[PDB]
Amino acid sequence: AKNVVLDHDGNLDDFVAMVLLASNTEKVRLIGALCTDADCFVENGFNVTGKIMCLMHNNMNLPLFPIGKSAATAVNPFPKEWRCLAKNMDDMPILNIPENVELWDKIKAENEKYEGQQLLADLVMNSEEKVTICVTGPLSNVAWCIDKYGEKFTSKVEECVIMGGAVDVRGNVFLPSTDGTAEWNIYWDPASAKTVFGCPGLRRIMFSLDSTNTVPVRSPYVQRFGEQTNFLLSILVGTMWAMGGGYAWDALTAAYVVDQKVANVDPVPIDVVVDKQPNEGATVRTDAENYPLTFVARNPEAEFFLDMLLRSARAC
Amino acid sequence: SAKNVVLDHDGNLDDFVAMVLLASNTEKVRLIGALCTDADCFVENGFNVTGKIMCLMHNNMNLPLFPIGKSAATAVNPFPKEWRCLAKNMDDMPILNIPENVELWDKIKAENEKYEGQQLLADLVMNSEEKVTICVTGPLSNVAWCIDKYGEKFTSKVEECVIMGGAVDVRGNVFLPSTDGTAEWNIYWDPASAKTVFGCPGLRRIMFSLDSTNTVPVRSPYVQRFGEQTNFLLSILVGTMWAMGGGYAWDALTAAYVVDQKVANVDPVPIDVVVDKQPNEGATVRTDAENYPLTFVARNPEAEFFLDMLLRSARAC
Ligand SMILES: O=c1[nH]cnc2c([C@@H]3N[C@H](CO)[C@@H](O)[C@H]3O)c[nH]c12
Ligand SMILES: O=c1[nH]cnc2c([C@@H]3N[C@H](CO)[C@@H](O)[C@H]3O)c[nH]c12
Ligand SMILES: [Ca+2]
Ligand SMILES: [Ca+2]
Ligand code: NA
Repeated sequence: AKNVVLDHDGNLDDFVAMVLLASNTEKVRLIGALCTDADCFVENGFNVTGKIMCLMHNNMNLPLFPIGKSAATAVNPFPKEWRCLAKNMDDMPILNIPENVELWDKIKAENEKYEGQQLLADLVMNSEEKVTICVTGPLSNVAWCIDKYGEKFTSKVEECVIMGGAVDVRGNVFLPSTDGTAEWNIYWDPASAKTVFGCPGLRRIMFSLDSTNTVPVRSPYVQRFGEQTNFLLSILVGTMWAMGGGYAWDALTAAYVVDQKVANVDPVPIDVVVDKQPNEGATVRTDAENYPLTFVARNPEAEFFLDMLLRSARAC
Repeated sequence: SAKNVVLDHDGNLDDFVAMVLLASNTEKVRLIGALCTDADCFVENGFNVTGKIMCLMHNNMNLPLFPIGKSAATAVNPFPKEWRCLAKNMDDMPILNIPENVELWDKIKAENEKYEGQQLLADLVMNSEEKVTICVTGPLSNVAWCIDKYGEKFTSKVEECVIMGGAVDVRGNVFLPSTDGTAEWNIYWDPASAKTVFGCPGLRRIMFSLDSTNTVPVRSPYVQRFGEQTNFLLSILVGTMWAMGGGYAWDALTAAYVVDQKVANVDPVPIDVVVDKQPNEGATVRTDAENYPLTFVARNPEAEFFLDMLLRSARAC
């Protein structure tokens, strides 16, 4: 197993990603998580992370791990309508089973001591073996670590597997002020993304919309979780997919961390537009000589991923 | 002992909580049919969720199967698209997709597909041996269609209509550039049909307007109590729906009254509906017309009684 830290922002797919990482203990040792006030309100995202962790800890061999709220602030906030989803999950029956909330109330204070950005730096730098960071929210926290510690941090990262961007397809940030070329995780904090994508010392795998677009979440698939209601994780994952849209963005990204068979990768030099322009947050190919490479996921194995998640959701 | 009830709903989350409340209380309520309207739902999804809930309950608490119809009613003023997708979400929920339950729904779905809800409502009421209570949790289009078609032949077979809709002495919830905020959505969706219903002399009406429903908020701690009951399919179902929903229990409170009238005392008010294209289109207003029919408006509902009733009902299976 390899050490993994989940750096997430508390939306539905972030939590599916969490379940995928945590359930696959043969491949993944989940040593920490941080939650950012991006596509959630951070207190709800924090609480849902804890409730999921406690449910799993009480039902399978999943060690407890530190959970930290990130101090990162938005450059461009997510729509309020999407940010409420962690609040909904916080109230779900599956996450409010007596034995699990009792545990979470008990261990909450220890996790309240953490600040997410510092926790990420510490977990990576203090690890004996290198750490894979799975980033399913904005890149603010990885950038903070790079800015503060530089090579002391980046040399300890096995790879940064990132959900974000849109390279050779349209983005998903459609606002009166934008041209639709940017993707939301990057748009939330463009400068931090620029720091991450341009860092020569960091290995990066990028699940941009180019790959996530090709793995739709369809109703008959979601309904298959209904065949598994004796498994708590299947109630959980099925419920979250049922509440979500048509994509599995962050879950696909986490699936790759579990098993790289999920997608092939192509090296591309990726820059980020940080200017206050219609294309703010766009991830763009750059011709600059010696610009660092990012390994962009291509043609993901949709069926393999979908099977992986269904199976993983039988862990408990 | 049990009284005949038909649920006339539009497939939002509280409509389905209402359905569970009616169906789970078999001592008091014999649920003889349901219809779904293409209002605060896409009707195919509301139809499927109704079937899936009924089948789950049939297989786990012996709830008798009943006809489910889709209404052909069309909006005068349609609900926002962003609210109408919730039945689609529910249709994909694990709790509603357990194989034994879905196989039962698959077996009986085609017979239900063939109904048209408006005629179904008329037939269920008129062909019943005993009088029928109609619990209306969407727009009033279907009750109006029956009154228009059959008049006294229909209304004489109705025990009462228990209606979620309107706003009498409080503001509404229809907030548009063209409105003054005094109308409530179920009425605003089809004002003319609501007018027909509230002005009908042959008919006992109980009205849960925003006056009463505003006073029973659905809060996180209460919703989280369903987590104590995850051994019950209905607690997973109801808790999930409240967790997904907004701040109120509109239709569920309305159904609770059908189960037990101690939910609220009522106040007779002559209710007219504004149908002209004015800022308060869809408003339920007091009318001073002589000998105008009375509607019994719920006042000061028993919140704790309701909250307890629902937690208990959600332990039926
Ligand atoms: O429509 C949406 N609802 C909730 N979250 C997202 C996102 C978030 N941003 C990423 C995909 O662009 C992914 O991490 C997801 O959590 C994009 N679009 C939506
Ligand atoms: O936010 C809302 N505004 C207006 N109506 C509703 C509803 C539906 N409309 C009715 C309350 O206006 C009730 O029957 C409910 O099912 C849910 N949420 C809202
Ligand atoms: Ca995310
Ligand atoms: Ca309704
Ligand atoms: Na159909």
